[PDB]
Amino acid sequence: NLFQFGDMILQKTGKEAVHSYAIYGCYCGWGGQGRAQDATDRCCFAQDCCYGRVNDCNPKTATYTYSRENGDIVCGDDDLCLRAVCECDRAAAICLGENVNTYDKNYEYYSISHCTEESEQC
Amino acid sequence: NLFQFAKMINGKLGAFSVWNYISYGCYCGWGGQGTPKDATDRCCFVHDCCYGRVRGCNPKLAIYYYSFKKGNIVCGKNNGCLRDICECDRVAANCFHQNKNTYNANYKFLSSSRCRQTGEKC
Repeated sequence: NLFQFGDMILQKTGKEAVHSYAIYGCYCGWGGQGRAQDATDRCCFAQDCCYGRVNDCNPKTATYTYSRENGDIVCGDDDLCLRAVCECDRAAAICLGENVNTYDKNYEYYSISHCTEESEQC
Repeated sequence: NLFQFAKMINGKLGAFSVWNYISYGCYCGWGGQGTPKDATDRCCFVHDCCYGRVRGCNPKLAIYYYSFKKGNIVCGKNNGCLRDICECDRVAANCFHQNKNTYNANYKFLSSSRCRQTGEKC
């Protein structure tokens, strides 16, 4: 669920998702159209496509089992919906952390007045 | 998609309105666990249930068609999953507008510890 994805983001990036990634770019925040603006935004587009493959799992409210042990994110579900949602979040938090040095605050709250380029395709 | 949902919210409640719904209660924007905290949160919970019933398309990425006619949101020209997604958004934006009077700024940016697991069903 998104509370759990927020915990993964905190662990890999040190940021609180509701004040940063939740409003970023065309794909991390409230966009879903336009071009992904940078590497961070491209991580979020890949996560959006990931959620798109497990739509029936209702990724927003799917509370899965995961643990951070030894600095790693490990998804423990056997249940394929829960596990896949967790792997989508895990991969996105890893990607975001790999690109935190290009995080640009100009893309916070940017979606509503930009993001009209031809959209990325999953 | 979320870009369009944001425009419905802003067009119904007033500019900047969508930033109030980024993280509110247990279900608005972020979260996804627990009992809805009030009527606005309940609108968001119903919106997730609505999105959960959509099949074949990704609610964050699907671009539907809508317009404002004399200030009211009107979904139109939508087929299949696009129709359902637009309607989910239309109803939620209207529900936020209906319950704007009781929006409680102390429910913004809740942590998962405020939204304990309950039996809340769609």
